[PDB]
Amino acid sequence: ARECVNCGATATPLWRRDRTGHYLCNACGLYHKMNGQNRPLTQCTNCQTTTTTLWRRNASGDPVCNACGLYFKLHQVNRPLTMRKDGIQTRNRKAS
DNA sequence: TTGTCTTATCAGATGGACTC
DNA sequence: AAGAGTCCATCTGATAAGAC
Ligand SMILES: [Zn+2]
Ligand SMILES: [Zn+2]
Ligand SMILES: [Zn+2]
Ligand SMILES: [Zn+2]
Ligand SMILES: [Zn+2]
Ligand SMILES: [Zn+2]
Repeated sequence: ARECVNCGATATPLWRRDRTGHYLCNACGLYHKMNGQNRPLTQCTNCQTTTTTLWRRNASGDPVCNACGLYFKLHQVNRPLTMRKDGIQTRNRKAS
């Protein structure tokens, strides 16, 4: 399971990375990027989903999932119901 | 195999809750 | 009581995986 190399936290609203590529929680990531030293120690309007790694907002200011949000940004039309994928997907993102 | 397309997952911006 | 400095969830934007 993904662990922050600084504090050891396994839960966080947004995983970030250091220069070498290793993982930091949101709090450790912002601190080290800001300061340059280690840190001391709801559903979608469109598709009605309740599971997403990143919530976004539509023009009116309502919450939409990552997929629905990024889709409208690229189509100027809401994400159709017939595109909704089952379960969760993950990707091996490389560093650099 | 090639390119297109969707959208995970990274990074930066913002703003409210906090401390000095 | 008013301001600047600090913290960090939550937002927007960039990059790019990986299925089609
Ligand atoms: Zn951490
Ligand atoms: Zn490292
Ligand atoms: Zn959605
Ligand atoms: Zn399309
Ligand atoms: Zn600010
Ligand atoms: Zn690829």
